[PDB]
Amino acid sequence: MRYTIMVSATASDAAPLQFLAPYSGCAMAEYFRDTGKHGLIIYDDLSKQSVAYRQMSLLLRRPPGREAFPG
Amino acid sequence: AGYVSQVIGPVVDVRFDGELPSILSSLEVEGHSVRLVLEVAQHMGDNTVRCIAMDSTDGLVRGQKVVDTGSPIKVPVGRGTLGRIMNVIGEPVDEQGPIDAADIWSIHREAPEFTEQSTEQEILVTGIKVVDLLAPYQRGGKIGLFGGAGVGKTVLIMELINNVAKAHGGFSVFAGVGERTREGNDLYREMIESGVIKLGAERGNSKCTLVYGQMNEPPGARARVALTGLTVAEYFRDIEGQDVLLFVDNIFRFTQANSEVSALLGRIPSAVGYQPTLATDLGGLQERITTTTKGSITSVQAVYVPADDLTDPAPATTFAHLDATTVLSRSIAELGIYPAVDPLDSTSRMLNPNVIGAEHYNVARGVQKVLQDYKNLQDIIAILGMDELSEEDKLTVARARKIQRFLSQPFQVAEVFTGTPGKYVDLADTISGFQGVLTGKYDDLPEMAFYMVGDIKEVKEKADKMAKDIASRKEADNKKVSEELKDIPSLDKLVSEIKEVVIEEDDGLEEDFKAEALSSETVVLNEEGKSVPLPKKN
Repeated sequence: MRYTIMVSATASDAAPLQFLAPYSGCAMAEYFRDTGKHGLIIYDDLSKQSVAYRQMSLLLRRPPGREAFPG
Repeated sequence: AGYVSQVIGPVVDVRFDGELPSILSSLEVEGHSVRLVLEVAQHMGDNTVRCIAMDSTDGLVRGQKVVDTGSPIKVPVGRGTLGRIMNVIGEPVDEQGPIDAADIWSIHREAPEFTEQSTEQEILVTGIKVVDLLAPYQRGGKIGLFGGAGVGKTVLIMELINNVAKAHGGFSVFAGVGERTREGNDLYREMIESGVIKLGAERGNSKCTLVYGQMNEPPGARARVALTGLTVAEYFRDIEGQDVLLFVDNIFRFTQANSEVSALLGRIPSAVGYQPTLATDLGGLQERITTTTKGSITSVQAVYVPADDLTDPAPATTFAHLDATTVLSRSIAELGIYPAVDPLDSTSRMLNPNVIGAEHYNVARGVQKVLQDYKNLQDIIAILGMDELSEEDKLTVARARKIQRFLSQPFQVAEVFTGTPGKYVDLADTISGFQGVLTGKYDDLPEMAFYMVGDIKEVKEKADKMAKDIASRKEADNKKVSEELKDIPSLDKLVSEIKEVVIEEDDGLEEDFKAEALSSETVVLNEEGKSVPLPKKN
């Protein structure tokens, strides 16, 4: 933990908050990339992010594509 | 003159109180962190057009001013774009200044009309032996490239760029449609070292324009970046009058991006899930790649087959346009054969004797027969034995193995890191060189004499040198020198070899750091627009 950040958008969190957590974890990890150091980002279940984003899009009545996912 | 009405993801509706822009016109959003270009997709009614954005729409406000450019996306074309990297809307992303535009052309264009078409059908000579014999390239054709990683696809791309520029005098455009930026940077830097892209004052001696739409670009930007590659190649065809190569890197990602912009525009998806306009989204692009009376565009476009399913509608619609396939294989690549064109899997529509002639046709038809009969007996050799079968079946094995070697060729763009010079092999020298191996004028020569050579005048000059080599191995001798204390130290003497590595307990983690104080109060904007704390009760 002296080298690790943990961004945690768990199951009870809102689907907007699980959609934005890989992006907000990446921005925290992009700090080390942009200042010359090296980063290791792990998006554990990126397939669970896309399910959270499909939830927001079908509820915003955006037109669904394959497996009801957005364009 | 128009203002932003709706922002739904990458799809912007803007509203014009005057005259509407035409469909496919380009709109620029006034006042935004990046230059945002919208392309008009439809006229919705009630003075609204629906647009697909070429960049991110985050930070876009309803009522933002939107200027109609009066035209589609206009990109710089000409010789000044050679050796430059350009994005979909024509901006330089290679960080080398502005693009010297000979003209600025609309990227939307009808295909050349029926009278402008060439009724003739002829070979684009490539200087690659396995491509000019077994799967010839039609001038003005579309060629599917079934490569991958490590089969030498990029050095085959740069060799097509090299030989078409050197022999036929035509330039190349590389349209990278939805490419990874790590791989698009790899192609840029390998084109710089191999000489097909030059930087600086000798920029004009470059042979290839790179038109890049990366994966992180929105689906509208990737769907139009192959038409930006068309438009650069159409200037060389119609104004310069050249035989242009166009590389649409992954034509499947063109399909995939156009399928996303139909899904975002609310269109009902077709069979398996592509856009309803799949055959006219492809056919609009593929029909501008043709031969006119001025010059030609030949397209070598990489084909991905989804789920290894050739009957999927994205390859099946693509293969209706394709005039040749070049399949690059790993099995051919691990035999040291470069280029790794599979001599049996690679097909051409140009390979029939009414268009290449019967003396070319029977050579390629005979060469493929020899290689086919050799590779269906490879569960006869390993099961039974090599010297088991007949002498004629061994005559094919000796003839096929020095044909399978002779399809190799050293490349002129690869010589800066391989040492072996490049060999442009002419068409008549390819046919006449393979007549002889087919009949048996070279059955006495070794198989590795037929390896990485130009033509049959160089197979004799390789068997001469290797055969003599046995005359020049009695020059010196070969045994052991000073078993393991010649210059092999002790292991504890090698621990004191090791150089100083300074390890800091400090991380150096506050180099140039702002360290803003963030307060956990909720800050909102009141009705003046003034930043204020959030009011207390609902």
